[PDB]
Amino acid sequence: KNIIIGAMTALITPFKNGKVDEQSYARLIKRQIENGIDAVVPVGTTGESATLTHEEARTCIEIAVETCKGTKVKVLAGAGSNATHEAVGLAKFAKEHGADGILSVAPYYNKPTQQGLYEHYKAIAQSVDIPVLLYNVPGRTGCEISTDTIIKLFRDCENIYGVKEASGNIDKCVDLLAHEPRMMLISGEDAINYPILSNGGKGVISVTSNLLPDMISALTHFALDENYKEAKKINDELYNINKILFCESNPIPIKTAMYLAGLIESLEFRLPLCSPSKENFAKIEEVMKKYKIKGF
Amino acid sequence: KNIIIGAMTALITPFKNGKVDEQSYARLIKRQIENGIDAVVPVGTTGESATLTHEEARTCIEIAVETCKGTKVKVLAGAGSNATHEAVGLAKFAKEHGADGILSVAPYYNKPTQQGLYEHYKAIAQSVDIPVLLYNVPGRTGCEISTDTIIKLFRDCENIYGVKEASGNIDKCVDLLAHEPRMMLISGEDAINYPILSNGGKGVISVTSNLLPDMISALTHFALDENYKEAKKINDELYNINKILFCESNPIPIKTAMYLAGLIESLEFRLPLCSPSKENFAKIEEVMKKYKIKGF
Ligand SMILES: [Mg+2]
Repeated sequence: KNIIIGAMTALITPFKNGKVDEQSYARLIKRQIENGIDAVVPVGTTGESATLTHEEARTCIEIAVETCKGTKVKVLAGAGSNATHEAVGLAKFAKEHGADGILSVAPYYNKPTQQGLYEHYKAIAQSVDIPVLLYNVPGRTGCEISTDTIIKLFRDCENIYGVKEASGNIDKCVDLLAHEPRMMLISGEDAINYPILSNGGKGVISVTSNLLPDMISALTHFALDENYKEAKKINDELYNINKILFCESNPIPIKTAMYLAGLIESLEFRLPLCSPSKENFAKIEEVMKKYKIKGF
Repeated sequence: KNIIIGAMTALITPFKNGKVDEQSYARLIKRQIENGIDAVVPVGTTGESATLTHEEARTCIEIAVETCKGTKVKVLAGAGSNATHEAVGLAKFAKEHGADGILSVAPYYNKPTQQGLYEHYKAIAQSVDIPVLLYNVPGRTGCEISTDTIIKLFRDCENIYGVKEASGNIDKCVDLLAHEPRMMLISGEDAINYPILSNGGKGVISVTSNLLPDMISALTHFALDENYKEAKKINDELYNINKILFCESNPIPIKTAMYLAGLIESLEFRLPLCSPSKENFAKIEEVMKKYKIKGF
């Protein structure tokens, strides 16, 4: 199977006067490349994909593909939907803008059954010939892709090579790799990056990496090189920021942190997303001070 | 405040050969009118709003508005989105198509904060001049509209007149009506229709009403007349069908039941929604036998 693994960043989408800041998006991705990141994830949840137009999502994918041209860094484009016909179209459009693969979230709100999840992802996998990484985050979607459904999709469709697990369920990650050790388990939960990698996970799709790409990159590569003492040391050190980056719902804290570090020019969200409370604002600012934040 | 209350039906959307069966859709709405239903809800979650096109969603609202002209039945159109710019647009389009009000689900998947939820609904309420009913279903959206957020929205915005509670939280229903008794609490959970109405709820937006509109109609109006002994008797008798209609995710059981009762001609869903398991198919068939199902 063709795979996209390693240290990956769920890119924020900076806004300036209500429009997508193309420069800063481009300058932010080059910062990730410069700090050891293996792949970038445009227009995901951390990129506020719910409030982007198809034209804005297509510009962000094109910016990601062009900024990582001539480098080993891949583009794992977010192309998911709770409607299978749309998810197929988003998959085809991401392949056409030059993405090396797609991260397609489980259908949200309409809560499909396991049978429906299988047919949903099977239709996506047979629509394109590029890798497809499953994304299971039940707290946001209301749905859970069972391990049996994940394993069946991995074995029955060739483009599906693994799953992004943001469920806070290390038991399920053992279940996945004990019954299907060839799949690519990817961490979607920054605080438990090392425990997932220590069980055989082959990468992370991080929110923290937006602010500290060098540390998340080093963590992933330490663990993949079986240097668990250094991977756990970085994981322990990132715990405070990994948690505080979820004081409010992602990407509200991480965008606030990028603004506080001067990495973006505006602290603008699109509704229903909003700036955090003064209380959480001070908490993010105070937690950032204990970390060395790389510039441009 | 202008309100839309009473027995209301979350309409299913019948499909035939992958297209919206417009004739059958109109004949299902007229069946609801003839059985005492006070309002119809097009393009809701039970209508598979996630997999409908905007042109298809506009056809369903127009069919509902046209079928309810010359009658007392109002059209509470589904017009929600996890993007406020879209939810505002859907609100404006539903009123322009003749809808008496809109049912606006809480933003799903992207999990806005309470502050974000307030601005989301405030932006929707100030966009149209028709009543707006909040919709809180945390199991599907991943977010919860707090009691304080609902009460603030009810008092600060005039189109907002209440909330459709699908929370399994009779404590919260006491919380809402004890601190703000002027709002219109609507039951979004069929099995607990009577307890919500008996505490001061003024209506239901029902899934069972698709199959048994006369019993949901009689239940609600018995309760509104404080004939609680008869309202509870219908609620107790409906408990078996109210639960079995959620053995799988709504609207999979209700569409299965409508097909089994011959009220819709084809049992078609749009992916990721699918036909139910053969076991649950038999269970739905077995529960229907003990109820008197009205025809056309
Ligand atoms: Mg359900």
